[PDB]
Amino acid sequence: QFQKPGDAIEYRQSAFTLIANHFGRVAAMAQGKAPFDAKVAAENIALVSTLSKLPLTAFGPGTDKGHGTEAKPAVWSDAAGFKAAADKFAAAVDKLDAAGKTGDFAQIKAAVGETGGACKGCHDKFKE
Amino acid sequence: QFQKPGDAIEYRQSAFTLIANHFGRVAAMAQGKAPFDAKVAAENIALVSTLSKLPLTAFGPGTDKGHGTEAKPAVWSDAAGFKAAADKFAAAVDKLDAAGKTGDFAQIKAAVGETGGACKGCHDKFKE
Ligand code: HEC
Ligand code: HEC
Repeated sequence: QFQKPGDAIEYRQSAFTLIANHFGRVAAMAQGKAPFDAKVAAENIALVSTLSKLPLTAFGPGTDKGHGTEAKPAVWSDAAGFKAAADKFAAAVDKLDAAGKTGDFAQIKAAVGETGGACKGCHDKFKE
Repeated sequence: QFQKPGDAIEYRQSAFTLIANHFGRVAAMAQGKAPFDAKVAAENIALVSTLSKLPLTAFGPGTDKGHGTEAKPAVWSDAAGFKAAADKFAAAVDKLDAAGKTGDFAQIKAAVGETGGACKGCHDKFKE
């Protein structure tokens, strides 16, 4: 779906930006920085879940260069490591999605922690 | 929630990028440039619909300068005009959503044309 490799880069960056913004709204409630509203949390979680399925589809062959990319070469040269990182994130987001549907603060908070750990674990190995 | 103007600008840009990509996938089918797959068209339409509701929430006061923005000052000095352009888009996206639900190629093609017109109409007045 990307005509030029720059397109894949801008797409994945864009998806990550939207994920970070909506995930951050949920995290703010989990951290007690904003009052908890289960409906609003659920809406933001649903968006995170939808968006989470997008960026990791945009690291195809030849999408490694330029356009302000912060993807490390290891994304392509340690593809197994990158896939493990992606799968850990998908598993955490599944739990987050389930938590959003229950409206249980504790379950949401636990899943925010797991999800955030997956963001960081991938970035440590694969993002500048 | 945007902490600084840069955050609003990056968010809206990011959402428009994702919108353009998924909309373009549908458009390619409608224009007779790719085979028609109604399920895939519906999935991309549903994403467009979800996404369409995001960027126009990120043009608050003071988000008019810097950070690579291409928003024209008229976004804020003709707020009613910008809102009219946004509402025209939203109405077109409603029709695109309806078309995704039916799977009707002709209805999808009509809605792609209308939606595209709404992108262009807003850009002509409000985007550098
Ligand atoms: C690997 C499996 C990742 C997971 C899981 C998450 N992110 Fe990440 N992210 C990853 C890479 C390789 C990059 C660089 C993309 C590029 O081509 O430049 C990023 C980038 C981001 C960004 C910056 C986007 C930009 O500046 O344009 C953000 C804000 C971001 N990622 C956030 C983020 C969050 C909140 C995550 C968990 C919910 C997350 N990412 C997971 C790789 C991976
Ligand atoms: C006004 C009501 C708009 C409608 C409807 C659409 N877009 Fe637009 N778009 C608009 C503005 C004011 C801007 C500039 C945003 C900024 O702060 O820079 C944009 C930008 C884009 C972009 C570029 C994004 C980037 O990465 O910088 C794209 C790709 C884009 N818009 C596409 C697009 C499509 C496909 C639309 C219809 C489906 C559409 N936009 C509607 C204003 C408006």
